[PDB]
Amino acid sequence: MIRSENITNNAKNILVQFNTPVQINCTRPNNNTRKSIRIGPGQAFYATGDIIGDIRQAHCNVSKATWNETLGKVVKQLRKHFGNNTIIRFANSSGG
Amino acid sequence: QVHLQESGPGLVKPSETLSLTCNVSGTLVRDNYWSWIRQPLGKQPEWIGYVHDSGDTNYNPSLKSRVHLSLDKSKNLVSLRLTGVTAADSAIYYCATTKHGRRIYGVVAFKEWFTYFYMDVWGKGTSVTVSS
Amino acid sequence: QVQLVQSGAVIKTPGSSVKISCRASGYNFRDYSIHWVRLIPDKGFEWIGWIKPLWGAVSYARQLQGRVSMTRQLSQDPDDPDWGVAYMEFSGLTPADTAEYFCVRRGSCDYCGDFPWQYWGQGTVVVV
Amino acid sequence: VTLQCTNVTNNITDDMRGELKNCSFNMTTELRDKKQKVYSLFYRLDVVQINSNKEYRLINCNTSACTQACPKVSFEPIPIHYCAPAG
Amino acid sequence: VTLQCTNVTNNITDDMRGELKNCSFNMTTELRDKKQKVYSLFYRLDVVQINSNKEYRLINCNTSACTQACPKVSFEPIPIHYCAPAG
Amino acid sequence: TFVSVAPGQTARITCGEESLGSRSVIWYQQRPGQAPSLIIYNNNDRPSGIPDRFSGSPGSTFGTTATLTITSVEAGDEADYYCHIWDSRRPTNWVFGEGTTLIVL
Amino acid sequence: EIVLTQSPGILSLSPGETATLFCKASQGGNAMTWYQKRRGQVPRLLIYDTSRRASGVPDRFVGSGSGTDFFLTINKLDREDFAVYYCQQFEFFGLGSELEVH
Ligand SMILES: *[C@@H]1O[C@H](CO)[C@@H](O[C@@H]2O[C@H](CO)[C@@H](O[C@@H]3O[C@H](CO[C@H]4O[C@H](CO[C@H]5O[C@H](CO)[C@@H](O)[C@H](O)[C@@H]5O)[C@@H](O)[C@H](O[C@H]5O[C@H](CO)[C@@H](O)[C@H](O)[C@@H]5O)[C@@H]4O)[C@@H](O)[C@H](O[C@H]4O[C@H](CO)[C@@H](O)[C@H](O)[C@@H]4O[C@H]4O[C@H](CO)[C@@H](O)[C@H](O)[C@@H]4O[C@H]4O[C@H](CO)[C@@H](O)[C@H](O)[C@@H]4O)[C@@H]3O)[C@H](O)[C@H]2NC(C)=O)[C@H](O)[C@H]1NC(C)=O
Ligand SMILES: *[C@@H]1O[C@H](CO)[C@@H](O[C@@H]2O[C@H](CO)[C@@H](O[C@@H]3O[C@H](CO[C@H]4O[C@H](CO)[C@@H](O)[C@H](O)[C@@H]4O)[C@@H](O)[C@H](O[C@H]4O[C@H](CO)[C@@H](O)[C@H](O)[C@@H]4O)[C@@H]3O)[C@H](O)[C@H]2NC(C)=O)[C@H](O)[C@H]1NC(C)=O
Ligand SMILES: *[C@@H]1O[C@H](CO)[C@@H](O[C@@H]2O[C@H](CO)[C@@H](O[C@@H]3O[C@H](CO[C@H]4O[C@H](CO)[C@@H](O)[C@H](O)[C@@H]4O)[C@@H](O)[C@H](O[C@H]4O[C@H](CO)[C@@H](O)[C@H](O)[C@@H]4O)[C@@H]3O)[C@H](O)[C@H]2NC(C)=O)[C@H](O)[C@H]1NC(C)=O
Ligand SMILES: *[C@@H]1O[C@H](CO)[C@@H](O[C@@H]2O[C@H](CO)[C@@H](O[C@@H]3O[C@H](CO[C@H]4O[C@H](CO)[C@@H](O)[C@H](O)[C@@H]4O)[C@@H](O)[C@H](O[C@H]4O[C@H](CO)[C@@H](O)[C@H](O)[C@@H]4O)[C@@H]3O)[C@H](O)[C@H]2NC(C)=O)[C@H](O)[C@H]1NC(C)=O
Ligand SMILES: *[C@@H]1O[C@H](CO)[C@@H](O[C@@H]2O[C@H](CO)[C@@H](O[C@@H]3O[C@H](CO)[C@@H](O)[C@H](O[C@H]4O[C@H](CO)[C@@H](O)[C@H](O)[C@@H]4O)[C@@H]3O)[C@H](O)[C@H]2NC(C)=O)[C@H](O)[C@H]1NC(C)=O
Ligand SMILES: *[C@@H]1O[C@H](CO)[C@@H](O[C@@H]2O[C@H](CO)[C@@H](O[C@@H]3O[C@H](CO)[C@@H](O)[C@H](O[C@H]4O[C@H](CO)[C@@H](O)[C@H](O)[C@@H]4O)[C@@H]3O)[C@H](O)[C@H]2NC(C)=O)[C@H](O)[C@H]1NC(C)=O
Ligand SMILES: *[C@@H]1O[C@H](CO)[C@@H](O[C@@H]2O[C@H](CO)[C@@H](O[C@@H]3O[C@H](CO[C@H]4O[C@H](CO)[C@@H](O)[C@H](O)[C@@H]4O)[C@@H](O)[C@H](O)[C@@H]3O)[C@H](O)[C@H]2NC(C)=O)[C@H](O)[C@H]1NC(C)=O
Ligand SMILES: *[C@@H]1O[C@H](CO)[C@@H](O[C@@H]2O[C@H](CO)[C@@H](O[C@@H]3O[C@H](CO)[C@@H](O)[C@H](O)[C@@H]3O)[C@H](O)[C@H]2NC(C)=O)[C@H](O)[C@H]1NC(C)=O
Ligand SMILES: *[C@@H]1O[C@H](CO)[C@@H](O[C@@H]2O[C@H](CO)[C@@H](O[C@@H]3O[C@H](CO)[C@@H](O)[C@H](O)[C@@H]3O)[C@H](O)[C@H]2NC(C)=O)[C@H](O)[C@H]1NC(C)=O
Ligand SMILES: *[C@@H]1O[C@H](CO)[C@@H](O[C@@H]2O[C@H](CO)[C@@H](O[C@@H]3O[C@H](CO)[C@@H](O)[C@H](O)[C@@H]3O)[C@H](O)[C@H]2NC(C)=O)[C@H](O)[C@H]1NC(C)=O
Ligand SMILES: *[C@@H]1O[C@H](CO)[C@@H](O[C@@H]2O[C@H](CO)[C@@H](O)[C@H](O)[C@H]2NC(C)=O)[C@H](O)[C@H]1NC(C)=O
Ligand SMILES: *[C@@H]1O[C@H](CO)[C@@H](O[C@@H]2O[C@H](CO)[C@@H](O)[C@H](O)[C@H]2NC(C)=O)[C@H](O)[C@H]1NC(C)=O
Ligand SMILES: *[C@@H]1O[C@H](CO)[C@@H](O[C@@H]2O[C@H](CO)[C@@H](O)[C@H](O)[C@H]2NC(C)=O)[C@H](O)[C@H]1NC(C)=O
Repeated sequence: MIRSENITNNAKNILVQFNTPVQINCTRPNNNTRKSIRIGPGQAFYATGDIIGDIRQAHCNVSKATWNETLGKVVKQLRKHFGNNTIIRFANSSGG
Repeated sequence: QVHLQESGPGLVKPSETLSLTCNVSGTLVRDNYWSWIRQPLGKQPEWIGYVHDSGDTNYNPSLKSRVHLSLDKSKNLVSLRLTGVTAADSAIYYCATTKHGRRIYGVVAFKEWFTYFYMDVWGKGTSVTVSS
Repeated sequence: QVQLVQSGAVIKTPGSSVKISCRASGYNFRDYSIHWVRLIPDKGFEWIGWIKPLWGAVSYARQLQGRVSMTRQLSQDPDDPDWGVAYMEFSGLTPADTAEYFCVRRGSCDYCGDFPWQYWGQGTVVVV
Repeated sequence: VTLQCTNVTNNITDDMRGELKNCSFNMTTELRDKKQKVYSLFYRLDVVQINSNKEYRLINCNTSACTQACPKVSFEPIPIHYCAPAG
Repeated sequence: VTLQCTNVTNNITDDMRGELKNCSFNMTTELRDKKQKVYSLFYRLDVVQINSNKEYRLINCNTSACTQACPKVSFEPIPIHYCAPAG
Repeated sequence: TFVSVAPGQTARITCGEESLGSRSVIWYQQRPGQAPSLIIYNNNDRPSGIPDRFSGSPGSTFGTTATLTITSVEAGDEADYYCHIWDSRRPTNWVFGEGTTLIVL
Repeated sequence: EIVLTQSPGILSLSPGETATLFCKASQGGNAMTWYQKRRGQVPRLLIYDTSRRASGVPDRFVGSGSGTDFFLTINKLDREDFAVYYCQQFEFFGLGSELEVH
């Protein structure tokens, strides 16, 4: 189901909710060391220590087939408010 | 079958231009990266570097200026051209072939991987020192 | 969860002194009165000692006053008040005391008294 | 405090921009009169270049000094059952 | 603050351990830029030895800095009559 | 650096800096007075021209030094070995490590 | 001092059944406690304050009794329980009751 405040206003957020979940695995592989520095009396500041292992970039993963099928389901239930001969595409965000 | 064959003048003057080449047997220069390694006497050797057609010609940044690597696609040989010799190049010099690979440690599509070379064969070694 | 770690098994010489740690983490430390016990080969049990760690007040069984002490160390930081370390300093060894020692807690049960000990440590044998 | 900061000891390629800045700085110690030189790793979205020499500062420090989370307190959401009062 | 501290001027015998340590230290003044050298007597259950030279610190200062009692407020117990609410 | 091992025993030769990334060590065998040669071309993969008992270090752990283990050393292993590291975190070492030599009784 | 005595001592029985240990303090009214110990491991608790078991132990173990007489009942003797079993108040312990595969 989609839900809206109302669809034809382009300021209020169309929010869509679906049935089957999409399992998303997200990870940081950079192995971190905690280090305590005492600031003064009892102010135990915490910092990163040394990076061991191999330095990478943290990243999220989703499966392809569930994403393609759930995007098919949300474009199927999003076409009902707009007429049936409607090309629907998706972009990323634009600024901010 | 492979065998290699270096060359050098050997006994040369300081501040000069040194040119060495290496010979082929069976294979060509198109199919493999080639590599040049020098070695001072009783010391650890030093890799000058490697060469390939189509731009795959990264040098050592230690020397970086006085070196020139080149192929010979007609004569099917490989050649180095050194200029301005100092006494630190008193060395056995070496031509070599190498094969590459992909050491891969993370995601492949974030460029979190690198290459290794390894020099499988060597030449005969040519003692070129510099004196008067 | 409530975890107790001991130290490894020490073979010793007669007349010497041993120090067995007992490091506890996983719970609010200053509620629970900690106890120390022995298991001899084929003798069943006997109890050594007990220590309240809010001030470290101790007591013993009758055959161990004046050769054994137990101290404790609290946590001196305002982030983790959970973990405590008890030391058992043991002097005056003899072939009779060839045994394994366990440090042990009153658990968090609703029908606890005091003395029903629940969580136990993994045990250290010492032979002289 | 003003930071003295460098790269982390990493094989740098020109296209990938470095995500770790290894900064070291002056910090007070438990005694107020002695001070220590300490070092930390920071992420590049939390440090700015103040104006050869590369001295840096934390990003919040021209807004408001601000608060460390305690590592006692967790961040995972427990459920909340909302419920209605009498009437 | 790091203390510079000595015995109190007393006839010392070897068996009796001295209960007073006379310490002088740096302390700030009302203006933040001037600082004064001041001296106090302290009891030896409140001063520990940090590591010829004998420099000392207060015992609490690797735990938490802590609070002076006000000399307005007294310490003697007034009685409290506990009493029951309605019902 | 000049570890002299009697034959039939087990040699363990170390070289190079401690590991800071995933490591791709190359070991070289050097016949004395002749040309050098290759012996180990990945961490623990051997190519042809040489049999087993040259076990390379697993480079997968962190904070280790490159160990090359030989068992049942013979007189043909009177050679000079060269470590050559290819780390992830470091730049490319264009210069090999130290000259370590194995002497057989 | 207060001395204990357990009733079976050594026992060599069959699986699947019920078994009542009985312990016998010398002055009554006590807070009775029960312990199951495997050989060479940590002893963990069964029963505190004569009746009530802990969390995470199976409900086949029930303690019972009063006064000077305390029963430890196990119904449906499973394969796990070939161990030794102790009973205690505070600073003493029993001799050790053992239940064996036969
Ligand atoms: C989100 O999605 C992304 C999208 O995929 C996920 O990304 C993947 O993530 C994983 C983990 O993060 C990455 O794995 C790491 O990289 C490699 C990948 O292995 C590939 O390459 C190996 C080498 O290929 C070469 O050889 C083969 C023939 O052997 C040849 O075909 C090829 O062209 C090339 O020439 C292949 O061996 C490897 O196959 C492996 O996996 C297959 C399927 O799983 C299996 O069928 C094979 O049999 C084999 O097992 C694959 O093609 C891994 O190799 C790497 O593991 C290294 O790193 C860790 C960290 O240190 C270490 O623990 C490992 O032991 C291993 O280190 C070895 O690397 C060197 C290889 O030479 C060797 O020198 C080292 O010493 C070490 O070798 C050790 O093990 C061997 C084997 O027992 C032993 O002989 C040695 O003595 C020594 O003990 C990592 O796992 C993926 O690359 C990445 N991308 C892709 C496209 O998959 C991401 O995970 C997702 N996120 C989440 C949270 O899920
Ligand atoms: C972020 O930036 C900080 C700088 O503020 C870096 O910290 C320094 O990093 C270097 C690199 O590791 C350290 O230098 C190394 O010190 C080792 C130990 O030295 C300490 O101990 C001796 C006493 O034993 C003191 O004299 C000394 O001052 C240090 O306190 C040495 O062993 C190292 O030598 C290396 O080479 C020899 C060659 O034979 C080998 O045998 C050794 O095994 C070793 O590999 C080296 O000199 C330096 O100590 C660090 N300073 C501090 C204060 O820690 C951080 O590294 C950087 N962050 C990251 C993640 O890299
Ligand atoms: C969110 O995530 C997406 C993808 O997950 C990101 O999208 C891509 O972002 C990159 C930039 O970060 C886009 O640009 C590409 O970058 C290449 C990097 O090359 C650098 O290095 C060389 C040499 O060092 C320089 O010459 C070069 O200018 C760069 O400095 C470029 O090389 C690419 O160039 C393309 O065009 C030229 C000719 O125009 C060709 O020569 C190249 O071969 C190549 O085809 C390219 O510009 C990339 O395009 C983005 N992807 C898409 C699909 O658009 C987002 O950036 C990311 N956003 C955030 C905020 O995280
Ligand atoms: C609580 O209160 C009680 C009493 O109120 C205290 O108990 C007494 O404490 C003292 C220690 O403080 C015990 O020890 C005695 O101290 C004497 C001090 O001599 C010192 O100086 C000389 C020379 O400088 C040194 O040689 C000596 O070693 C000391 O450094 C000792 O001399 C005493 O020795 C006894 O034995 C030797 C031989 O063994 C003889 O030569 C002596 O003459 C003497 O008989 C003695 O050791 C004293 O014993 C305690 N009293 C009791 C009854 O036990 C507690 O200490 C106190 N506790 C706290 C925490 O406040
Ligand atoms: C640490 O990171 C550095 C980042 O520069 C990295 O050096 C580069 O490594 C790669 C592979 O090891 C070198 O090879 C390139 O790979 C592609 C693959 O097809 C080729 O197309 C490249 O040719 C271009 O790049 C050269 C860069 O100067 C140009 O000179 C050339 O004309 C082409 O434009 C090339 O073969 C790459 O050359 C180096 N770059 C430098 C500057 O050395 C290094 O390998 C990493 N080291 C470790 C230990 O991780
Ligand atoms: C703290 O103090 C005492 C001593 O350790 C102990 O109190 C004991 O309480 C029970 C009951 O509260 C007393 O038991 C009585 O004794 C006669 C002896 O003939 C018995 O008939 C009875 O005991 C059982 O009967 C109850 C029903 O009436 C049962 O429900 C119960 O399980 C009893 O076992 C009778 O009640 C007992 O005499 C006192 N002990 C003394 C010395 O007075 C108390 O339990 C201790 N608490 C802890 C936590 O150890
Ligand atoms: C905050 O500061 C307080 C004082 O500045 C610290 O209090 C002190 O804490 C130590 C423990 O760290 C107590 O014990 C001392 O420890 C040393 C080391 O013990 C070694 O010797 C024994 C002897 O056999 C050996 O078995 C051990 O394994 C050790 O190797 C001893 O040498 C001392 O004599 C003393 O026993 C102090 O008693 C205690 N002092 C005071 C005044 O409280 C406190 O720990 C600090 N807190 C933090 C978090 O740093
Ligand atoms: C949403 O997706 C679009 C489609 O790709 C993104 O547009 C592209 O974004 C990159 C990153 O800004 C642009 O690359 C260029 O990189 C150089 C490197 O420093 C930089 O100097 C340039 O100014 C520019 O940033 C790329 O040109 C751009 N493509 C187009 C057609 O504009 C967009 O960034 C994405 N939005 C977000 C927030 O990621
Ligand atoms: C941590 O604190 C120390 C102590 O203040 C800092 O060291 C001091 O840094 C200043 C820079 O503002 C140094 O001044 C400069 O000295 C050079 C000669 O070394 C002189 O040519 C310049 O004109 C300038 O005056 C100062 O010398 C130095 N203190 C000492 C005793 O040498 C330090 O910068 C702080 N940060 C780190 C990361 O250590
Ligand atoms: C109160 O504050 C004053 C002002 O800082 C302190 O005086 C200073 O103490 C330092 C010790 O950390 C002195 O440094 C030493 O000086 C000697 C020569 O006198 C030199 O040989 C040593 O190498 C060391 O550098 C410093 O000179 C001194 N300041 C002055 C102006 O003389 C003082 O310690 C604090 N405490 C008390 C109890 O007064
Ligand atoms: C997210 O991670 C989980 C485990 O961390 C993955 O679940 C495994 O998936 C593989 C692929 O079918 C199975 O062989 C395993 O048995 C699964 N394990 C568990 C514990 O479920 C899951 O696939 C990951 N998500 C994605 C999109 O790859
Ligand atoms: C150290 O980090 C600095 C940045 O903090 C790097 O310096 C420049 O980074 C930009 C990336 O935006 C590159 O385009 C420039 O070419 C870099 N300048 C130089 C002189 O390299 C720098 O690469 C890092 N490494 C070193 C060794 O300085
Ligand atoms: C000043 O106080 C110090 C301690 O703060 C005294 O020094 C030592 O005190 C111990 C007592 O535990 C004696 O056993 C030592 O013999 C003392 N050392 C010396 C050199 O005397 C010291 O006695 C006090 N007085 C003086 C004049 O320094």
